[PDB]
Amino acid sequence: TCPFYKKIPGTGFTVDAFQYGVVEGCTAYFLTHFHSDHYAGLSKHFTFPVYCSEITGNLLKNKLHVQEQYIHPLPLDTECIVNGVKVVLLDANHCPGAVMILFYLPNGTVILHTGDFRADPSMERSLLADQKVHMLYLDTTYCSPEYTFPSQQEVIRFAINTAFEAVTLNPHALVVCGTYSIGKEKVFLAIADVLGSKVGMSQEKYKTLQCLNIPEINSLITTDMCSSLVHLLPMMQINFKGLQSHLKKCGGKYNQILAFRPTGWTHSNKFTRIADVIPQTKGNISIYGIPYSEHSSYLEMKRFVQWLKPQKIIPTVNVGTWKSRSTMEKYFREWKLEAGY
Ligand code: NI
Repeated sequence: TCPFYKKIPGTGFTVDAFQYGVVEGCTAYFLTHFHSDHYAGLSKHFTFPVYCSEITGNLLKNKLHVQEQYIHPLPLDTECIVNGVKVVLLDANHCPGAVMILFYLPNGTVILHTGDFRADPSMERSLLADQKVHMLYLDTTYCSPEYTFPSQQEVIRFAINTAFEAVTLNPHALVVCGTYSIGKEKVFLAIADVLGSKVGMSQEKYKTLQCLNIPEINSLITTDMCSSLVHLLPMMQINFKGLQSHLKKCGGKYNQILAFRPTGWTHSNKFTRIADVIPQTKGNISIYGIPYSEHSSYLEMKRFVQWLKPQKIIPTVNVGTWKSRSTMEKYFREWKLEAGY
């Protein structure tokens, strides 16, 4: 059964609710982004209307084989009418094609559902600037002050400088980057750009990337592993055994691997600056964990919410435990008292 925090009151609508069967009274299913915990349940046999971004709709059709007649792509930043209700899709600053959804209820209530997002001050000048929001369905992934991490720009600066130094010292070094979903494409694209290479990857991952409307993509990626010195592998293979095995397959072209694991937050963030990050090394293999986040830090979340001043907040992440729920409710009240709404 579909939980209450995936239902939009006063509508026929659900958000990211595809794993519950036919939801009673749902006339349109929204999908915020193509991440498996959110799309869980979709396939070529789905026969209800799905509303989403153009990019999410390319992935639905090509990767999950959802039939074209049930995919309803909407442009961003544009007022649209869906089953009698005005909606707008906004960029969520998460993975490619990820949106927030503004719903204008027939009774005058305005609801924002963030999906998954990384809050940014640039959002304070979207179509959100122009009216009041009553209810906020909020991505609370890192809703605690211990969650700190650097900007995405600082993390990419580290990665590009680290890769360029290594390969210039040793032209026979291979760079490998881990992946298990869409998102974080800048990590491997920025490294391949500084090295003058395309990124080599499997047919299945190449297919996924070709659905993303990234400019000049045919210029940046390839399935010819032999022509590339930046390789993508599944995240599960980014360990000493997995990388040793990959190095064997390269036919003595390379004698060293430098590998990156883009994670979210890890506890080494509470002690170390990005500048000071060091790898794990074994022999000719080094592995860097880099804190490239596509979710709001605590401070970014707090700033967004204090700017928006919602009347009610409904968390969509960490909702399974009473300790988590109580923690989050405490911070929401602090924020409200400090800002005065
Ligand atoms: Ni996500």
